[PDB]
Amino acid sequence: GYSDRVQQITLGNSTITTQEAANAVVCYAEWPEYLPDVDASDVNKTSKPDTSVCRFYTLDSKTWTTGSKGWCWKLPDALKDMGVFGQNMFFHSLGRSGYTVHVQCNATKFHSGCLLVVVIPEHQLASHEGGNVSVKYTFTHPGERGIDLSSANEVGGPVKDVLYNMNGTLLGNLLIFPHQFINLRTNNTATIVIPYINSVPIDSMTRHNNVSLMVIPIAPLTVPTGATPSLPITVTIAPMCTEFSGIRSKSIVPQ
Amino acid sequence: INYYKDAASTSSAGQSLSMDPSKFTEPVKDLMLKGAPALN
Amino acid sequence: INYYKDAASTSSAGQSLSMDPSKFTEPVKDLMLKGAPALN
Amino acid sequence: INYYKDAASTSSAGQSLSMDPSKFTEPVKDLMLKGAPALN
Amino acid sequence: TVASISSGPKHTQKVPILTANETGATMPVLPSDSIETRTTYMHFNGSETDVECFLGRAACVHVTEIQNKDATGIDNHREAKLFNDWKINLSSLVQLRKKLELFTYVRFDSEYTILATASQPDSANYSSNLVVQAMYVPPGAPNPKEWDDYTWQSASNPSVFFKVGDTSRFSVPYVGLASAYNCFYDGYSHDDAETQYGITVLNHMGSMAFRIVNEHDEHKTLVKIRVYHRAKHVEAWIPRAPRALPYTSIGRTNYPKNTEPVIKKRKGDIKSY
Amino acid sequence: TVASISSGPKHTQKVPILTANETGATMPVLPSDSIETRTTYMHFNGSETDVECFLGRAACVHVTEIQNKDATGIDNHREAKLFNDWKINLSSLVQLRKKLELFTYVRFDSEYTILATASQPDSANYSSNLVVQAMYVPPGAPNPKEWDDYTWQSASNPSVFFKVGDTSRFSVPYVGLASAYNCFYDGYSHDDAETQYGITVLNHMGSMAFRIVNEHDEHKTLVKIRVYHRAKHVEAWIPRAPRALPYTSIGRTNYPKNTEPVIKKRKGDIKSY
Amino acid sequence: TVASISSGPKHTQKVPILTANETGATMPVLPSDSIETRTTYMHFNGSETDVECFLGR
Amino acid sequence: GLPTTTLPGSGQFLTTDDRQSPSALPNYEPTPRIHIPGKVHNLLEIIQVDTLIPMNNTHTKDEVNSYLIPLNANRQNEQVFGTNLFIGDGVFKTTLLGEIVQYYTHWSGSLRFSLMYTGPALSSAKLILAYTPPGARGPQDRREAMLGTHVVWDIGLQSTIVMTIPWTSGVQFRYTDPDTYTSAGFLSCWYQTSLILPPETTGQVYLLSFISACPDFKLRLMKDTQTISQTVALTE
Amino acid sequence: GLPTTTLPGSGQFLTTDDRQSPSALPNYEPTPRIHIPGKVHNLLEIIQVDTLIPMNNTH
Amino acid sequence: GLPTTTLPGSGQFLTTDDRQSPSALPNYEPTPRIHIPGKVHNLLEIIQVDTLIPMNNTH
Ligand SMILES: COc1ccc(OCCCCCCn2ccnc2)c(Cl)c1
Ligand SMILES: COc1ccc(OCCCCCCn2ccnc2)c(Cl)c1
Repeated sequence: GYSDRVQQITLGNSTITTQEAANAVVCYAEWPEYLPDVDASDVNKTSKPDTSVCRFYTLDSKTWTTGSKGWCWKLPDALKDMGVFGQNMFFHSLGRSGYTVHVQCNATKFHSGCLLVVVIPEHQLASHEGGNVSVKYTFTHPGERGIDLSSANEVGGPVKDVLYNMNGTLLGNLLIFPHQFINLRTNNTATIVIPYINSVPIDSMTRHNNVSLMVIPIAPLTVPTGATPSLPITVTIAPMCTEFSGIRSKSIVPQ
Repeated sequence: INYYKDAASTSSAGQSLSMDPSKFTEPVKDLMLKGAPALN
Repeated sequence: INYYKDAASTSSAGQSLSMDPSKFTEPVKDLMLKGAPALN
Repeated sequence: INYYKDAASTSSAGQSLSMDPSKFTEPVKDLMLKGAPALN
Repeated sequence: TVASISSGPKHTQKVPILTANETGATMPVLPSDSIETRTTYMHFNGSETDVECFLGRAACVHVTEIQNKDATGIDNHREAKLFNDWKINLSSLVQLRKKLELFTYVRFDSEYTILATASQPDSANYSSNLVVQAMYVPPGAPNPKEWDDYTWQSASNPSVFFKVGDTSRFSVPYVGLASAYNCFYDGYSHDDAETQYGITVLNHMGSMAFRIVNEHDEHKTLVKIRVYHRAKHVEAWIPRAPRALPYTSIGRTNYPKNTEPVIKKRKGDIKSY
Repeated sequence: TVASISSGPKHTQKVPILTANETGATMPVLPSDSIETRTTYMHFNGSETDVECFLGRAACVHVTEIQNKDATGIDNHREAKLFNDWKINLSSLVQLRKKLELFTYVRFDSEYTILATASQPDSANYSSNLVVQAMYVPPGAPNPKEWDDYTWQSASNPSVFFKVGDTSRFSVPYVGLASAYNCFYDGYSHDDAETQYGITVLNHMGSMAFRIVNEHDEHKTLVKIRVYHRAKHVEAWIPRAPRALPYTSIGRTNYPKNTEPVIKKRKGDIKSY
Repeated sequence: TVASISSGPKHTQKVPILTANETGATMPVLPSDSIETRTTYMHFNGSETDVECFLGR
Repeated sequence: GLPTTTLPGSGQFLTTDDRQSPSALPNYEPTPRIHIPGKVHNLLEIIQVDTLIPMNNTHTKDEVNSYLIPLNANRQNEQVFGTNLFIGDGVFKTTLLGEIVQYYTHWSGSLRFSLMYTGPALSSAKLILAYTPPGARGPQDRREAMLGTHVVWDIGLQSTIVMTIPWTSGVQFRYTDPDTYTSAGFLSCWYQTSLILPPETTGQVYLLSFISACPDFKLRLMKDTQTISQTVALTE
Repeated sequence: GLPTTTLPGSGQFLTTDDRQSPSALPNYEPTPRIHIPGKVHNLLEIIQVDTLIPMNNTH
Repeated sequence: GLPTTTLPGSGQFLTTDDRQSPSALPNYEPTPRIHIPGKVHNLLEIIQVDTLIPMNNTH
């Protein structure tokens, strides 16, 4: 009586149940694991807070309306302030982590709409100015708020044009990245497990984000007659196999 | 025959002949069998 | 000795030394023996 | 393959892979053990 | 290898063509799951689509130019093209970029090939024969200041001497600080409020300095340098969506404003053929 | 091997020399069936009549020309021969055509050899040394528009760089969509009422683009390109009647009107020697 | 080859970090004598610092 | 001294060669490789992942909406969409498949075309997808369409339908740049019965459509893509 | 570096040679051969088929 | 006479090569080596000897 459909994920002191899942994706078919010695470089023993950092943090909720263009969060940024995960983050020189991402959106059998939930490794954004204008730090570190693709261009911020993925590629091809759809008629959640993907064994958690999670409405939300025209979307994310190394004074970052 | 000492100096590599699209085409956690229902 | 990897890059082929004109000179359905009458 | 008769004409030598800094880093007459007191 | 097996009529409870794309998988459906097929063999290996093959041919990565002329009274050799740099790239000439940026991370040995040809746009009695010197004055390396500085001794610094009209080839292992080169980098060099963004932070590998070794003749000679790059021993990770809009800058993803629709509009209906 | 066996007088009921040609056969009659012969050996193998040998020597297949000159103010490089194409053929220069068209279907590896020589028809101080670039901008491939377009980066597209006066060689497997190249094709590309006829429909393999890499000197230089083609690994099927009338077009069988009698008229009678 | 071995807390009478430089020696102290380390390998031979290489171009 | 002769081609530079060259900086020493998920070995590995087709191409500036094929409730017998199958051009051209095919001159193989339905769960519909092999015109009505390769799709719990365009061809390779002789057919879709919405519901519903290549597929003779060009070198 | 000497004829192009040349487009992959009746191997095979002689040349 | 083809790079001088070259003065005869204390093999041997740092740079 197991269905692909019902699932339970327990991680730390927190549990999620979905009764309307559509399997789960594990990026590149690899599950998060700690850093092996053969791959290690820094000689420091690392710190593995385990259950105090590897639990589920639910970010603040978004509201899908007929005019929504899509939202974008960066990792580990989105979690920069969650509990002890965040403290560890500002206090060590280097850290490394994988995540379980669970995006939630329920409706009824009269609604229609379909969101794309995708994880993009190394999502370098484009400046809407063109040329070689850079995208300032603050703009690519929105924190739990994430970036709202239907917000206005700002100065020093990225471009927010959806048919171009914020980088000069077409929305249609985002499907080459680990992703899952939430089609109100099928699905009510999306779950993706992200292994740590980098060109170095461990890195800085503040100067470099290693994935952007993106939720994009593709088939517009259509509510039943005289229904309220909107649904909330909630994102809950859990660091998994986290390791921190090179402890010290506590980083100070712009803004 | 390599005439040179360093590995960078050798010619192109030879075909992976690796080929396994499943990391890209089927990264699902619970295995899906073709023919069985997608969602049970 | 081939110095190159691809087959197109090798020199000319070597003599068929095949040679069988009968597909062209005697494509008849019932075999004709020289010396026997052509039409019986 | 050396094409030439004299040794000076051969290519560069190949890595010492000798490496022993102690003549420079520890030329002391009575041996010092790390962890034991420097001056007894 | 069979490309298609033989398959006949079906009347089952087992439907391989109905799936749920919401899952993120592309189910491996074949012609024989939905029509009746006959056996056929592949006759093919997929040799020429190997990434080593795809990135393994020489591509032009840079065209620069230097001239041989009397430097007498020139206050700025660099500025007179008495010599000239090239901030090592591989993302300036877009033809090989799209190719490369089809991948996130990528590791490959290298084989550089430099063609140099001369031009004599104004009245010369003859064509002189110039020798070019090409050098690697990287991060810490004294940069040439004049076309005949102590720098050009380059006794610790690699440097090539070939003739204009000829070609200079050589190869290089992966000299990238990390395990792979980042084709993309969503980071900064530090948490500064105004520091630059992209990969322009990482792609650190000094520049190439070219110069003519010859002193000047009576006429002037323009020498134009073309650098070709061939990846050998390629390794690529994490495929990405291909580049759709035009490029504007080395190292940023930025596209031009008021660009044009990249998807061709139908001449007719959705229903049109 | 015997070329003739010994044979003596005959008085038989078995007549090998009477046949019925209406049958379509050529009965294998020999000297020894009708005169008295002596033994003789062949001393010969028929080596130099092998089709690999017959089609295996280089033949000139194309002569084109490009010039190096100041492109300043040229509105159409292609038109100024600042660069130039060649819609890959092998049926333009008739000497190798007749040879090839002796066969219906034919399959053979290839080995191209390009000679480039320069001419300076009007007053020059000297002969410059130019490097030619030869490229394959086939079906889908961006065609060069100027002599120095992004196209010439050719980073995925094969291209040769050699010096004028020298020669550029290389070879190529059978890049023909079907199992053999059609020397003839009695069809159309589709059942259209006005579409073209011949093999001009099939022989699709883009063109070759040549250009000089050098910028301009003070004089102008004419470079004339000759492409030679040698078939290697030849396979030929279905012999046909040799070409009798002159050719008029690449890819059609058409002969010129009011052509001249191709059979030599006797100077004398049927009875004449 | 290991570049660093794994080493944990220490509370000893055996102090490798106190020395007397007046002796002329450079005592071979390592990260693992004064912090807690994890194993890591060298992955490197020191090929390009050989004097033949240094004076050989 | 050993006697030699140099052949035609000496000194040429062919950008498509694979010979040895000296190492500019010897005894160097690369940085070790660490493990990174996601390694690609063949472009054939990636063109089997499906991506969305902007089928609804009828707009005037690129929009998320050209990915949506609309469906109308209560229409009978009628046609949902049509397209030829020049995978190197037109709708296909910007898709990952289209985009890679363009790096090669010839392609052969089967294509997989699937449609995922996004209408309310309490609605229902039956569509027919038809592949018309080369030689006939794009079908003009379902009767015409239904006589060629087709699948009646019944919209249900299982949200997507995967249609395969089996390789139907005389010649074993086709050109990726559109060519007549070498052309591959048409793909059309019609109401089999009709879309029906539940009460309290209204308007258009959309289908998303994907394209990917079957394991069948072959691509050969690499060349340059018409999909990217430039007028001056970029700088930093 | 192995010592060599080049002979007279170096650099010439003889259209009647049979040496090796690099493959412009590597790792390519030809199309398989199918069977076709009629293969010719030697011109000696075909000159044994008889054909008509315009003997009456007098026109 | 063995057929050859020369590749791109022929005739170049790369100051970072390691090939053979003839001996200008053959049958010479070097002077024997005697023993000398202090041989260095790697620069890695010497950077492990400590030296003083002008830390007080303020002059
Ligand atoms: C002329 O002699 C040289 C001696 C050594 C050299 O090394 C060059 C290393 C640069 C590799 C660049 C690869 N890359 C750069 C950015 N992405 C990929 C060079 Cl380029 C030239
Ligand atoms: C210059 O580099 C090249 C790289 C690849 C090339 O391939 C050419 C293939 C054309 C074969 C033509 C054979 N043919 C044409 C019609 N009948 C026979 C060519 Cl021609 C040149």
